[PDB]
Parts: sequence; C-alpha cells; structure tokens
Amino acid sequence: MVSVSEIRKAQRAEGPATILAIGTANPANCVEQSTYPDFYFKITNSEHKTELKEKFQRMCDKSMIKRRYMYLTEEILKENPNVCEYMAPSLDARQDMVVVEVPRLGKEAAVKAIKEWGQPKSKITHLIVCTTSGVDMPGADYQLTKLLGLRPYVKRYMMYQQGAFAGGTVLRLAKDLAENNKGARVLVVCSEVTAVTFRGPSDTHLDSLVGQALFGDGAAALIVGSDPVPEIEKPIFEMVWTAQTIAPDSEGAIDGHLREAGLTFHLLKDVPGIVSKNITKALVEAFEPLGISDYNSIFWIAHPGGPAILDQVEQKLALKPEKMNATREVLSEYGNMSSACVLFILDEMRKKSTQNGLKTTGEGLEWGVLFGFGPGLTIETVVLRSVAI
Amino acid sequence: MVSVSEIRKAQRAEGPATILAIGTANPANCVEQSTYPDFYFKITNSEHKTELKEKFQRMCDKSMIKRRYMYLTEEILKENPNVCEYMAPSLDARQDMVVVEVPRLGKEAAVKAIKEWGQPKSKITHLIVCTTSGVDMPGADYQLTKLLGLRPYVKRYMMYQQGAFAGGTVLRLAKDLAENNKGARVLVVCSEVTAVTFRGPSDTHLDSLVGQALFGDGAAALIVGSDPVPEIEKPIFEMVWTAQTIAPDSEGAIDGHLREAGLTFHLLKDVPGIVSKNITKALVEAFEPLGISDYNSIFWIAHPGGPAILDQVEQKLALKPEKMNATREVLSEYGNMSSACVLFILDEMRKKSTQNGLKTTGEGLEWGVLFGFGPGLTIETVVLRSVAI
Repeated sequence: MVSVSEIRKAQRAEGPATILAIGTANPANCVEQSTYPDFYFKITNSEHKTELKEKFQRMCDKSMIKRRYMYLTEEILKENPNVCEYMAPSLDARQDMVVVEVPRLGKEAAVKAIKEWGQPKSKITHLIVCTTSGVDMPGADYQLTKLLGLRPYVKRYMMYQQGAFAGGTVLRLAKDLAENNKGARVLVVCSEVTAVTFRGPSDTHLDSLVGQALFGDGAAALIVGSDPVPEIEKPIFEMVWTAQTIAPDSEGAIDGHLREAGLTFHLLKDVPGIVSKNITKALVEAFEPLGISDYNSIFWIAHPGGPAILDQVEQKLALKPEKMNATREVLSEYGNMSSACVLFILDEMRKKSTQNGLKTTGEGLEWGVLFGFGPGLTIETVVLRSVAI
Repeated sequence: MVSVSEIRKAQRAEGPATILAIGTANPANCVEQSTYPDFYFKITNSEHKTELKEKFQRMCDKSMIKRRYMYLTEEILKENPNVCEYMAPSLDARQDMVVVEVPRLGKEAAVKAIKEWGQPKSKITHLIVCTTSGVDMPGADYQLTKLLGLRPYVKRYMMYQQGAFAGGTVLRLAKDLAENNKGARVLVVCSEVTAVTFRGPSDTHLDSLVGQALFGDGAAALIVGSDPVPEIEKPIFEMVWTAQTIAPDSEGAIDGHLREAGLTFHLLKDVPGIVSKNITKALVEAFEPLGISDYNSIFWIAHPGGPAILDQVEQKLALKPEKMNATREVLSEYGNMSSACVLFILDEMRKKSTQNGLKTTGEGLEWGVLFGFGPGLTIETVVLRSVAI
C-alpha cells in the first residue's frame, strides 16, 4: 500500500548544499609568537635546554604565525605541572579542561553563525560537531544541543579524534545531509583546543616540538542547506563535489595517540613533500570533469598545517603568490587550529572579497577548491562554487 | 558555463538505501554467564566482598544472557592487575588492546559481509566505522582500509566514543551517503570491545557493576546501497525514514567518561523507565505518516541494553512476547555488544525468517522498526521495509 518511491521523492532536497552563514570564536588569551620561545621554555622549566630552545626559536621564526589564541594560560599551566612536562600522566586534567571548553567555544561560534543566518534555531535539523580535543559521553554534540537550546530531535553527528583534515570531512558530510533531506539545515561546528596536546620540550622528540610552535585554538560554525529561500537566506558558497584519499608512501606521516599523558603527535616522513607530490592528482580528479586545468583560475583554501606545506604547494603548481593570501592570513593571526582552520579561511575569503568590492565571494572567481590535510596521510578535497557579490 | 543543476542530477542516486549484506564476528573466548560471578570475583581479587558478590550473582541471574564473547582472557587479566582494579591508571594498556582488536574484529565481520555481497571490494565507495572502545589517529577506519585493501580514496566516516545507540546512528548516516550518491556502496562496521570498560567491583559503584554483568564483545558489518542491481545484488532490508532524539527528564541517565583508568559508566536515573515512557512518541512520529498504529503489525529490533528495557517496552505497548524474540536471542547468546547489537539482531531476524520459510526478511511482515538507546538519553529510530523471501 505505501509507496517508498513516493516517500523518497518527497523526502529529498533538490539543489546543491550551500553554506549560508559562517561564525568563528577563539579563547580570549592572545599569545604573541615573537615572545613564545621565552614563555614556553620558562613555563615548562626548560631554560637549561639551551640548544633545544634555539631550535624552537628557529621553528617559531619560520612558522609565519604572528599570534595564537590559547585556552591555556600561565595560571592554568602553573596549576598543572604534569601538563608542562613532556610526558606525565595528565589526561584527566586535560579532559576536564576540554570537555567544557570545546562546547563553550563552539557555542560562541555557533551563536554568531545562527545570528548571521537569521532564521529560528528550531529549524536546525542536523548538527555536526568535530573536535580532536578530548572525548566524552554524551559528547560535545549533546552539550551544544543543550547550550544552544536546539530541538532535542536534532540529528547529531559527533566527529571525535578526527585530526586536521576534518574541516574538509565536515563539509563532505554536511553536503550529503543537506542534499538528501528536503528542508534540512545543518549546523556544523569545529572546535579545537590545544590543552590536550600541549606538553614540555624534549630533544629526542623534535616532531612533538614542531606542534608547540604551530597549534592554536579556535572554533568555527557553519549553517549548511540546500534550496535556500531566495532573499530570506543568503548563499555564500555552494559545494559541488568531494573526495577523500590516502597518499601513497605516507604511512606514519602524522600519527597521534591519546594516552594517559594526553595527545602526542609523531611525524615520520616529509609532510610538505607528500602533500606537494599528491596535490596535482587531487586537482585533476576534481577539476578535469569541469574542464578546468589552470589552477590559478580557481580560488584556494588549504589547511595551513605549516608554512612549508603552503610554500611547496605554491612552488609545485606555480600558483601566483596571492592565491594563498586568505590561507596565510589565518595562519598568521591564529596559527594551526586543526579542523577549524579551513572554515576560518572561508570566512576570511568571503569577508575580504565582499569588503573589497569583488564580484564573487571567491575572490571574484567562479570555482574554488578547499583542501584538508592530516593523519593517514589524508587529503580531503571539496570543490566549491562562489556566489555573486 | 558549467551547470550545477546538471551535475547534481547526475550525481545522486534514485531509490531507498538498502542493506545488501550483513556479516558478524566475535572474539574466540566464550564466557559462560552461569559461572561468571565466581570467575569475575576471583580474577579481580574480590572474594572477600561477600555481599557484593551476592548482588552480582543476582545481576547475572536476571541478565537473561547465557554467554558472551570476550577479547579479555584470564591470561590477559593476570598480566594487567590495574585493569582488574575498580579504578587504577590503565588507559594505555587498554588502548594498546583495543586499537588493534577493534579493526581486527571489524575486519573479520567485513570480509564476511563482502563475501555475501559478492561484488568487488573496489566498488566500496564509503566506509563508516563505529566504536566506543578506544580512539587513535589515524583511526580504525584507516586501519580497516589498510587491512581489507579498500581503495585509498574510499570516503571514510570515523564514529568514535559514540555509545550504544550508534547502531542506529550508522544506519542513519549510511542512508544519506547511499541515497545522495549514484553508485555509492557503503561498508558499515560497528566493532565493540569491553577491554576499555572492564574493571573490578566496588560496593559504592553498583551502576558500574551492572555493566560487568551485561557487556560483551562483537563486530557487525553491512553493505548499504541504493539502486541495487537486480539479481546481482540481493536486498535484505530497505531504510525509509530515520530520527534521533533526547528523552526529556533523562539528564545523566547514562554518562561514560574516558579517563586515565579507562572508560567508566555511571547511571543516574531509571533507563528502562525513561525508554518505556518515551517509546510511544517515537513510534507515532515514525509510523503515523505511514498510517500504522498497531505496533504488533511491524517487525521489531531494539537495542537490548538490559532485559528490563525490553520487558518494560513489551509491557507498556502490549507487544506480543514473540516480537522481541530476535532481540532476546542476541542478548542471550552475545550479551550487550553496544553499537553492534542491533546489527546482529537484523542478521538473526533475516536468517531465521529465511530459514523458517517466512514470506519476508522481517518475519513475514512488511514494515519494521529498529531502535538504538544510549547516552543522552538518546533514542535512535530507523524505519525499515522488509524484502520478499
């Protein structure tokens, strides 16, 4: 008696998943990079490690980061010596920080995205929360549902321990949720807090030390939906196609283990080298079907894992220096905020395009690409289309 | 020049997401429930706790579980005294077990599902892995991609620290992935291992003790896709509609925290009571639109969190005793395997329906319901349609 074909046709949306609002937030403590080597070696009681401090100074000087926002403060660190050591039992203390800070910071970003969107929060049907900092049950998705007062029947997707490519993963996921469900409006929150990874320096663990020069905190929230209501809602970017892949010859490039001493990162190959060697293949898969092969003719968003990734990609492809402007501005002002970075870069790009009177939200260009990079080595690709004005 | 409307129409699938294969697996160590109180009190050095042992005997006797399969053995437990205590630093040891066992066990289930499906594993486009036992980077999704030799470009969804309602969550997710992507074939793996939650008894923590009578290990894998190729592929169940909700007045009903001493569960309200009081609302939301209100006229799959949940639901609704047969058979033979349970119950149901010459894979009935229950208190609902034969 019941027709599933009829239900299916009635249940799905029609157009491309569209980003309709972006909002960001960061902890209030702004940490300058210029003075960080002195601060970090003094807070971790490592001033005697002279040669290691000089190496860290060089890491910070080459980082291309001017400042980062950190939940961790001098006061908090002085109350937690076990977090200040390279390797001490400290997960309970770290989890106590981040189980609360992840949803708190995510809430600030989400409220800003919901205000921009302008529609009732009761119309949010799906919620995706993503973090690499801590885990809990119920998760940060339940906490944000409670904090924001979303309907109890919001459909939740809790993405935990994902890693830095997951700004692309949440987009890939939101595209299918929005496109397959008529009326669906997805709240997407990436919220990343370095309290789980902060640790003291060790001269036999320089891969861990690199992270201390680069990682910073932040959250970004999106509203994603298909079939925007013309003039009530305001499209910013459309998603058209997505991929995820594991680069060949990259086993153990970025491993991260959550242990009694918190989250520790290793580094076993050449990440900038692997990303650079495999980005062309990713671009031809995405853009050959669209007939485009000039990679300066599209707008760019790349996870700024470190500046060398960006430099080697630019060099490999002969990108004009300006292509990575929005990416590098986020790296400069906020550091590497793991999954949230790429979403901050979308906000910077559309704000600067709008501010400067360009024709589209993608720097005046029609088609664009967003890349996430992280453990695996994983590359996430999202093909975007800009919107006029 | 490029039409996004044309790309979108060409990119999506047409019909309902369909389960095309189910495969399960469990650790080889079969632990009888009849003798478990003696074993568990002797392995945790708690034989002097006489009154507590009698309470545990009553829990085991009322469990309605005959046996469970456990990765943990007497030999492993004797090498890990910190896991045998109620609360000792032991996460590193537990993680070392489950980071390997989750993907190992998931691989066994997946190979069985892929064999049933009968198609090249190179046609798997999306992979969903779900577990509440341990976390790692790259995750168990990357490990299973490697172990099974899936294409490196499989699109992965790593669902960590989800909890027991997540057999419904992975179905909810796979439905959108399969339906919005033409040709997509999703491998779904739930793999749950009690090494993260096993711990010794404490008389002031009886909620933790209940879990020791009920939790068991197992993995289940599905192949999900839309537009099955007639006669090459073989539909088992179709998904039609899904929901997720948080029951009112259930704050802290099931909390689980991942700490230096592993994963510990609390229990603050009446779970059977909350589920029973809110299941009718869930059923009217799902089935009022389909015109059905006789809940004995549909086939049933319910997460067997414990037998009291099932009994109170049966009593509340006046379900005939037979409705929960497949659910109770899985609880009896495997215990509560968290997210995997509901997938084992689907396999038991379709196997017994086929074995006994019924007309559909849903016990001869057309429409069915699958429920997941877990932290929040969360209720996941999946409306299913059976297939003839």
